[PDB]
Amino acid sequence: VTSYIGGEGHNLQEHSVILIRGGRVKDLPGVRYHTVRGALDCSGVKDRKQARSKYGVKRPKA
Amino acid sequence: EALLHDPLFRQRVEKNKKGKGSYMRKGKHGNR
Amino acid sequence: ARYLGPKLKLSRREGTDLFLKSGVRAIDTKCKIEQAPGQHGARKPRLSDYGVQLREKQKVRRIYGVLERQFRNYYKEAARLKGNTGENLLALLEGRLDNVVYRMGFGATRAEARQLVSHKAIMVNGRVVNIASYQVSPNDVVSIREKAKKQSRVKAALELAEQREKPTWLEVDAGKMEGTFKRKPERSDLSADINEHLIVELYSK
Amino acid sequence: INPVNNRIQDLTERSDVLRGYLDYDAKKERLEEVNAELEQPDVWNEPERAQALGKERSSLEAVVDTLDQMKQGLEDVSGLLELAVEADDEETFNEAVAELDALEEKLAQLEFRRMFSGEYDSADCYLDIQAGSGGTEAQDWASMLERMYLRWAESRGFKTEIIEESEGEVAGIKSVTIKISGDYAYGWLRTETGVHRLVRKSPFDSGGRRHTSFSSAFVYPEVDDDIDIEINPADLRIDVYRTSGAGGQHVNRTESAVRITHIPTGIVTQCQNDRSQHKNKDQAMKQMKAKLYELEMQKKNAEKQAMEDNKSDIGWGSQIRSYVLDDSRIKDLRTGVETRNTQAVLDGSLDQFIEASLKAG
RNA sequence: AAGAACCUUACCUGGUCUUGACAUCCACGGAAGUUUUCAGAGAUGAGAAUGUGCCUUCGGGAACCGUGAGACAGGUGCUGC
RNA sequence: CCCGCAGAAGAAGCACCGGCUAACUCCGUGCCAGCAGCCGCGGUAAUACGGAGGGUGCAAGCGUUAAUCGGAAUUACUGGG
Ligand SMILES: [Mg+2]
Ligand SMILES: [Mg+2]
Ligand SMILES: [Mg+2]
Ligand SMILES: [Mg+2]
Ligand SMILES: [Mg+2]
Ligand SMILES: [Mg+2]
Ligand SMILES: [Mg+2]
Ligand SMILES: [Mg+2]
Ligand SMILES: [Mg+2]
Ligand SMILES: [Mg+2]
Repeated sequence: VTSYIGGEGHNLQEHSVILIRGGRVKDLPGVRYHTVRGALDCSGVKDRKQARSKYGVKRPKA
Repeated sequence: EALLHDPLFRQRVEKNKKGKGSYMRKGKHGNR
Repeated sequence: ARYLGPKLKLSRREGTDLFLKSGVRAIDTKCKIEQAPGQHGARKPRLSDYGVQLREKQKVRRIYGVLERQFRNYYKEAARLKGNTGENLLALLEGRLDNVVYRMGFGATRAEARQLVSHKAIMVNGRVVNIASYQVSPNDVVSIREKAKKQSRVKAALELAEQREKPTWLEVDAGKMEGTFKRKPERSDLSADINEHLIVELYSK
Repeated sequence: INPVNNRIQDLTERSDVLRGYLDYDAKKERLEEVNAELEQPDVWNEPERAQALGKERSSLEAVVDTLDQMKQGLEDVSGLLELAVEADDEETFNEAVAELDALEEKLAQLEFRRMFSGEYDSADCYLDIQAGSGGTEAQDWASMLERMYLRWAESRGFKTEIIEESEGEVAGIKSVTIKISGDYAYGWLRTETGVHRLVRKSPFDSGGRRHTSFSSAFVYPEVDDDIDIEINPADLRIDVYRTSGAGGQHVNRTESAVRITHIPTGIVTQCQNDRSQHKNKDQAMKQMKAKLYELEMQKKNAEKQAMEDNKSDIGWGSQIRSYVLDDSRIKDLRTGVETRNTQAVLDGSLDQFIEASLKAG
């Protein structure tokens, strides 16, 4: 299947072990799955503060 | 060519706010 | 499992005194209270249909310090019991221990009444009990243990409770530091500012 | 008070930028690494490495020593001017002018080196501009962009020759090709290749309706008549045919196009210079190889030339310009250099974007 | 546009000034104004003759010129969607 | 489970804030990034995007996804045409 990459900017490649989460976008024809940012190999987004549980960013350690 | 016939590079038409094709049911807010 | 924040900001969202900061000074004596509850609070709200029932429910929870997981569990027992489910909820919230201590004047705040209970300083029916959710049985005695005898809060709060209404379903003995829990409290006998019927409709959505 | 010293201040800060370009620290670090590897006893025992180690040496010695020549040179020119003003030696005033200029002439030597002009950047080139989609709105943008480039090179002095021009339907072309004769003509124009966005209220629809048109431009050089690697046979195809109408004073008075294709990888070139069919096919195969030549250089960039495979394909210089007419805001998407003068850059004030493209190109 | 030879003229080329052609506020000194010569396309820049009036806030206000620190001024620059 | 020993000393995060559904206006981006459950938001003046401040809802849990039922009187026997 084809899945959607959430978040702003990704770190994927020709071979990456990602984690597929259900969910339709209803904006791309045929995309009916999302990709969990911050899972197995797909890393979390960069510089994220508001909703970081979504997109797997830990916390500002400052 | 193929780097221009990509489905991105298409003539984009904007919905004008007033005039022909301007009507909105409720708009960006519906505060009542 | 507690609030642990600015006390009277909770009263500002309601617009009335919820008595959870009360000593002597009424309402800050100053700047803003019973008014704008935030930054954009000077702007009046519109109070939608859900929010009227919501702020009614939130007001009652801010009074007794009960969280939503727990308050809903009082609603389960209130609804399954006989009689008026709108009335039984305020009955079970009244029989809650920290309320009973607060109605004695043993503590000057429902938070302070938890401070005395949680730090094992109150013996209900002779037995020391540190559960703030202790539903007090009718025709029972509540008492302060000797380690809290005149320990600078009991004296200060009990003298502060002279401006109260001295609740009719109870018998406090100011000078023996021992209370007495009389009958179940009547619906008409409590605060009566609370529209209890808006609460029951909310959880029955 | 000396405005020459005001240029010495300007050249010195620019020298700090010139040092800021080349990473002057790592220049002196790497140059000593070539030094240590030549001490190795097998320099004569590794002949091919020895010519290469000297090549790595000599290429940096023309730069690092020049960087140090600009260091100790500028400090003396900083001395020779201030000594001249404070002592009033008329010849010292006259000599310091030549002392400042030669450093700029070294900055000019770094200028082509910072431009790192290699293959055919010092040579003439060809243009190739295609119209987008949506009828007349696209071809006007094909026209207005092309005729901006035509008015551009004339101010710079580059000779212009329309190799081929294919008019679309209503005031504009669908494809065009222009030969730009000039010194470093490919060097000033190479980086302009990509898609150019046009945003304007269209004059073609009643009312308004701001329309977004697209058009691309492709700049490929002159390959010195032969690359020295001929990949000619390659399913060759000739299609020479008459063109639109030769109406009155239509282009070149030729109307004799020579459509040539290169089937593998799909390369199409054409020529409309003269009636002599053998002359045009000779000239079209010249640019066919050049268009095939730019394909060979993109493959190097596709692997590890200048892409820096870090996370993914870092590049995609397709949308390199945005021309918003009704907001008078021309933005380059490769540097971020903006300009609030449409008709100036529609006349050819494109030097601000060349230096922007010189940085990343 | 109820009227482009300069002016208008906002555009082009070259020559130039930049808290400025225009306004108020600060400081210092100088009344203003009038005549005339040189370089120069002109703008300006550089000199020389000339006058110092009204009240007494008398150690200046009212006027006017020049040089600076800035606050700003200025825009016929973009958007009539 | 009781008794005794300290300075409140060791113990607060998570989603959301256009409407549905409790809760805002300022910066940065500019149909490009991105949001989404649905209606749809982003075109240089966004309450929907990305930060900040301020709130709301829950709270050692909070959200997301998967799955069943409910709203579905949209399989209606109770209860439709
Ligand atoms: Mg719990
Ligand atoms: Mg000029
Ligand atoms: Mg102004
Ligand atoms: Mg104006
Ligand atoms: Mg609301
Ligand atoms: Mg936001
Ligand atoms: Mg906050
Ligand atoms: Mg369902
Ligand atoms: Mg059913
Ligand atoms: Mg039916």
